[PDB]
Amino acid sequence: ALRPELAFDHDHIIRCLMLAAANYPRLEGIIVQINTGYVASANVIRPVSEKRYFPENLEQNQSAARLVSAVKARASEADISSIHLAIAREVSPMFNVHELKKIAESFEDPSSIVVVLEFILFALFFPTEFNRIKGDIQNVLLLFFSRWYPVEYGIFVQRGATYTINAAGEFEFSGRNEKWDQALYLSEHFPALFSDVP
Amino acid sequence: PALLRDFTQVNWLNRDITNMLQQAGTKYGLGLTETRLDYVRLVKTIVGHALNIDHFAASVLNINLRALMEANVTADDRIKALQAHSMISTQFHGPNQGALRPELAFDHDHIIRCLMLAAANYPRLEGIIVQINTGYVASANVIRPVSE
Amino acid sequence: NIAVAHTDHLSVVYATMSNFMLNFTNNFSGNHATFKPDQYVITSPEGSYKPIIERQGETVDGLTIIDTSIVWPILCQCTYPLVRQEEIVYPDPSTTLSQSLSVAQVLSKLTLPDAFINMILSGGDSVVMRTYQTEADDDLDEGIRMTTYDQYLSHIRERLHITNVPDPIYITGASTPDQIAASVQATHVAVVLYQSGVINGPASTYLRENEVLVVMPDYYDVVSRFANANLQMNNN
Amino acid sequence: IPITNSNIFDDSSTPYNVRIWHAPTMTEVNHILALMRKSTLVSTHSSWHWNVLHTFHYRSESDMIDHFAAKILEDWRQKEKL
Amino acid sequence: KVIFNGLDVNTEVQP
Amino acid sequence: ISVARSMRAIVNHNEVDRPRGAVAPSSYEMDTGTLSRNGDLLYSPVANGQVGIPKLEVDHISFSNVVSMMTANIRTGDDMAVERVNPDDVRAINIRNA
Amino acid sequence: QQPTGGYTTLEQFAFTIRNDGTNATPTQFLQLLSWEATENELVKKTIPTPETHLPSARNVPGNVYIEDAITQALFGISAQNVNAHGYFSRLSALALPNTSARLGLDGVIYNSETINIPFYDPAAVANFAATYAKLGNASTPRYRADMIDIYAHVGLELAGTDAERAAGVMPVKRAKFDSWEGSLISLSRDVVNWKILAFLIDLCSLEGEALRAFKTRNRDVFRMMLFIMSTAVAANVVNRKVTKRVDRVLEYIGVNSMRTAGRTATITYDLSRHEFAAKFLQLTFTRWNA
Amino acid sequence: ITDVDSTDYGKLTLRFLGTLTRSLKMQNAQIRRIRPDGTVLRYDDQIDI
Amino acid sequence: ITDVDSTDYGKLTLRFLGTLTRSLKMQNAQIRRIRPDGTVLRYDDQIDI
Repeated sequence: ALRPELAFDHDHIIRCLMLAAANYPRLEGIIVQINTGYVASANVIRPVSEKRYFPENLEQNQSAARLVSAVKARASEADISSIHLAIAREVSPMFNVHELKKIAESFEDPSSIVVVLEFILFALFFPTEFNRIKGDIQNVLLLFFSRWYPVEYGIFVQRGATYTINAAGEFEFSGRNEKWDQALYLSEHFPALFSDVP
Repeated sequence: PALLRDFTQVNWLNRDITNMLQQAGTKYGLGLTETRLDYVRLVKTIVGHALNIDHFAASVLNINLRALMEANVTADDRIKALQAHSMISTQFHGPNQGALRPELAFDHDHIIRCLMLAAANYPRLEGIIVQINTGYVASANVIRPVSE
Repeated sequence: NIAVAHTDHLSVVYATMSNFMLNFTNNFSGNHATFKPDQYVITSPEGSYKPIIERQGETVDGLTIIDTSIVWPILCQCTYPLVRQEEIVYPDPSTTLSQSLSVAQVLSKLTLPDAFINMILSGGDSVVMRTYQTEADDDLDEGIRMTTYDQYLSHIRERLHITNVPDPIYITGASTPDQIAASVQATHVAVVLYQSGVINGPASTYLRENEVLVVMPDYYDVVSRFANANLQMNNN
Repeated sequence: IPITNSNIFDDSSTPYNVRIWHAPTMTEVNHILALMRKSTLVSTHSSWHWNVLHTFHYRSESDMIDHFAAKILEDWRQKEKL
Repeated sequence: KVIFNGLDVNTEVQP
Repeated sequence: ISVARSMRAIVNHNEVDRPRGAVAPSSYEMDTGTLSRNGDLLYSPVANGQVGIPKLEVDHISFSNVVSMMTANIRTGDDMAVERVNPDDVRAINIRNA
Repeated sequence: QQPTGGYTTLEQFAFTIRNDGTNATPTQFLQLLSWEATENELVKKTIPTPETHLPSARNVPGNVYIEDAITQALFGISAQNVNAHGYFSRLSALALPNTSARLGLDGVIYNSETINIPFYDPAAVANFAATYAKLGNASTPRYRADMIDIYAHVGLELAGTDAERAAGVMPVKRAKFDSWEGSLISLSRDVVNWKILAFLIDLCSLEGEALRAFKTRNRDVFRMMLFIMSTAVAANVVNRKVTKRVDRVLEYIGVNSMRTAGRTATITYDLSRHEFAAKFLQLTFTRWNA
Repeated sequence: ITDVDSTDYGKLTLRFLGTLTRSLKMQNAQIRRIRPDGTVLRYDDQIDI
Repeated sequence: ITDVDSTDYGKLTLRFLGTLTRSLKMQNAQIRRIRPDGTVLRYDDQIDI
């Protein structure tokens, strides 16, 4: 048909938009608001507040309450707001290097697998989002390992606690075992756990 | 005297000053002379301003700021302090800001040494060094008196 | 109980979303090891350096921080649209596209003054120039031209990198009219960079014959550089 | 690792105790004991068991002497042989 | 207990 | 006497350029050199003597000299907030062995 | 940009120190300093070749000040925990095949040459920054420098006659020279100033005839440098009154004692700074001996 | 004057710190892509747009 | 002369500490380890801080 509009320069804008994100703190939000709004729009996941945790009877049992507790505190309240936003960041640009709202745990009470699970469930649910923070976390996990796996997190942290990709992929495994501040998410280092190498 | 060359009646003095500055050496200046600005968060930290103040009060000013800056210690390591101060194994998170909150340090060598002497004179000091702990202990609520 | 609606229904809204106007960039590639985002630095010869994805703690906006505790209300207590037996709704591809559009006009216009001014500042496309009078007679814009290295860096240099053609050549005391010719025969831009004692011998003459502005660090003694074996060159 | 004494019949303390230093590479130790010129009395042997740098800590200035003495003396004991 | 982003901040540290 | 007198007679005689004996500030009460990397403000160089003779080494006062002062972005003494987490358990909290 | 030919053999990279009246070259200054040889001795070992793995440049937008840091830390004057947020490694970004970031001539690292600002020829910086990247990782537990032992050498190099330095052995001589009211600290503040860099870049990038030739011409400028530093870690520094002057004395030259609390007549060495000068001495030293 | 109310434009915000404001000069930019070591790559055709 | 009223809290320790002068010469003061019964040992680099 040939509408009478101007055009839609793919290039001007891919780059024009580029300058804005680069020097305009607020753009990340403007964009994550469309998907967040759009998701709330598709009615993809209505949220209820009639709280449903454990098999109920567990809340009632004497012995379990120790666990009834860890999970109870770990788990929160379905915020209508947080759930869309949580989903929206799965797909939207990244402009700050997400940090992991550091979860301080000790992993010394079988009921505490609750936390290792938060991540597995979480990484599965929104993995592209989880990917940014594999480091703060690789960071939490070895501790869990130092706790439930002494022998194995002995040779593992030692093989190297972070590695890099060599000109030919061969993973260059650093021998240190420094922590992993996001401060090097944008560097050439990868948290080591996820090396997924035998 | 300089902020008044080719800018003051008195011809002599002016002639010499206008000339005095002509020397290869001496060269007057004024305001924002050099800036270094934190990495990480690319804003501008300490600006070196050539404001005209004596030479003594001025150099010492640098003595404090310079030392403040030299001690690569920041306000982040501070959590390390209350870190040792609290139910051994408490957890202190963030927020941590790089060199945008540089903090002096903690003159360790002066205190035990200054402190040794402090108690040497007023021996009543132990009353307080103990005063605080007692307050801390009754506070952590670990034993409550009662008629049982 | 949940994958029934979750993989089957959430997945689609997600895919449709992978194609939203603005959600540009790249987020993954399924591989946890190896995939590292692509970095972008707005670099400028004039000493500008502001990268796009920089890490700078929790902002006021309220996104930076990721919070995994959100997994539970989604997993345990959050009712669905196609789970308990409602009729799946569908967004109107309008609101949300007109909207992506809504931001783009608003967004591009905004960087409009900011981008506009620096250009006034850049003094876009144009190298200064000092033409030195050679062969006493022929005057003004009839000698050798040469510009300060900073000017060359800024304006003329970034362009050279893009065409690919191998960077310039070096006006050296030795290099004959041939070297200069061969270099300009490549870069095909007619610029020669100087960083070697006297220019001497011909070639310098070849330069009169050709624009070949020669770029050189800061001016002064710029006649003590050339070997005007017949007095014409003159730092003034 | 606190370190007892021979003769199971003597609950009378332990002169000192051996400290095991988690210092792997030679360079690491170089420096462990380098800083060790602090803390009151520590002392170490030339080489090392399990080849894991460990040092002695003396509970007292003098108890420190029961040990050295026993040991320096043992040295001339094997050294005569060498 | 509740879903919030950023530090739950509950202390103030004295220089 | 008069040692603080660094400038004398600021008026201009009409006959003879320099009024009878008048000081006129020395090339220091305005030499504002640089600011050594170490922080010791030192007089402008003298034809490559490089080192400008630290302003504090010699005995001439010198009004004006770089002062490195901190901008608006470095507030200090800031009372900064942190989240403290009291380890749960107590019965667990380990004390001994390092 | 700008070539070299020799480097430190160039106008603006002249190391002076100022003593008593005018500022003189350290070669001449050293000749105004004598020894006391104690009834001790110190043989020199053999610096262990530095750990190959150069730290990781690390992402960090912004030119960072390198010369000022390297030196502020060595003959600092109050630099506290140097290897925290320490950038020294950011100095490995330069060492590469065709990187862009150039070593500014003011001792700053830029990423991409910029509008009106010199910088050493990326040809030689690639050899200097090549090794001193190392200087970055001095806090890494498994790489830390030698230290205490490495001083056997700073010392015979600083003192020792052409004769002792040849057979390794040499008493631990104590330095005394003519002081002048807080002279060591001032000698030092003056040094924090030198454009060290300009030296090192030349220290390791000169072929041979040229390199050895310069090593000799510059031993004097260099020695003054270890000396300002060796005093940082020297037992007691005492001032001796004599007839009219004050003959200042350094008790034991080349015997790192690990002294760490703020002295006054000198520059203290927080333990971190201490491992660092340790690290700095090893690379630069292993290198001086071609 | 354009009517496009600009705020926090070019600045920063991060709660905890202030809202320290970067600079804005920029002359001419090239959206060059940086090698991991944080230092500008020479624009390559078969890797960047 | 150095008027420096210190903290509402800093004040109590003084009211409490009972400052009441501080005899001790202190012409020179050196802290020292004093082996039981006078002597006042030197500063054995290896034992005192």
